[PDB]
Amino acid sequence: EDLDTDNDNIPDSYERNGYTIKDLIAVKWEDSFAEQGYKKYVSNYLESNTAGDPYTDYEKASGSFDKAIKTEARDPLVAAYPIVGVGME
Amino acid sequence: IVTEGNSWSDYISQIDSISASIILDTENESYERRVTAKNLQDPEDKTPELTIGEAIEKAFGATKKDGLLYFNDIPIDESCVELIFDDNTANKIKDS
Amino acid sequence: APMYKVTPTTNLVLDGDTLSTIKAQENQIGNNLSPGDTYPKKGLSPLALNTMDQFSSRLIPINYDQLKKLDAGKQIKLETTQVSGNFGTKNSSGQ
Ligand SMILES: [Ca+2]
Ligand SMILES: [Ca+2]
Repeated sequence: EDLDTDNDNIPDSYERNGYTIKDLIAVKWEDSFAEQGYKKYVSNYLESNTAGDPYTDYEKASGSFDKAIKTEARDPLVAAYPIVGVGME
Repeated sequence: IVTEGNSWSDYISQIDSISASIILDTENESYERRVTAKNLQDPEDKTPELTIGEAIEKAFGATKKDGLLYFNDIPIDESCVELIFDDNTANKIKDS
Repeated sequence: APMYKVTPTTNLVLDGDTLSTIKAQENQIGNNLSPGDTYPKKGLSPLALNTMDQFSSRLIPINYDQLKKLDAGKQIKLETTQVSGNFGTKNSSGQ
């Protein structure tokens, strides 16, 4: 309903069942939203950082972080994480 | 005015990733600009839509005379200047 | 538990003589060391400890009477005396 435990901007049942971010607020997911380009997100309702990266579930889902981060890291289950490496020539 | 602890490196990547680069190369002078684009995949990207003509008008401060943009007195309309793109932009612009 | 910014201190002993004790410099600091892991991780090569001053601009010297027995069939030993590292906590924001 409106109970929030991990203390982000997403309620418990929304994270448990499914939610999408529109107009900077979290709303329940309806299957008719898919054809507009929206995505279904599920997170952990007892943790503020489901993946463990610096950004919380709300920041990742709403795309409220560094705009250079790839759009496939906006779901809470995928971590924003670089794999920098070095090669010699 | 404080200029210590304010780095451009924090905004270089965030700006290059949501913008298109336009370079106007006049005689004995060069200009480079970044104009914000819009992502049509994301439904929550409310950035205003622009065409290349409006982007060129905004970036370099050109003023229309009879529907054709002039920089100061130099014609910059597509029929009076030479446009050069890379392979990706050429492919993305030939189909549109 | 993991240890961040591992900075061990080691001794080098030839026969009964401690040649030098060197603390890890910025070249030989491991940022991450999870339990059961190793630095460098398995599959990589060992890291070279070949400097003795604070800024890594001075090599480790040995005596002539030490090198003589070093090349005469005697080996050196390494003993770790202490290790200093860090641990992670959450601040007032959530980082
Ligand atoms: Ca929550
Ligand atoms: Ca959560």
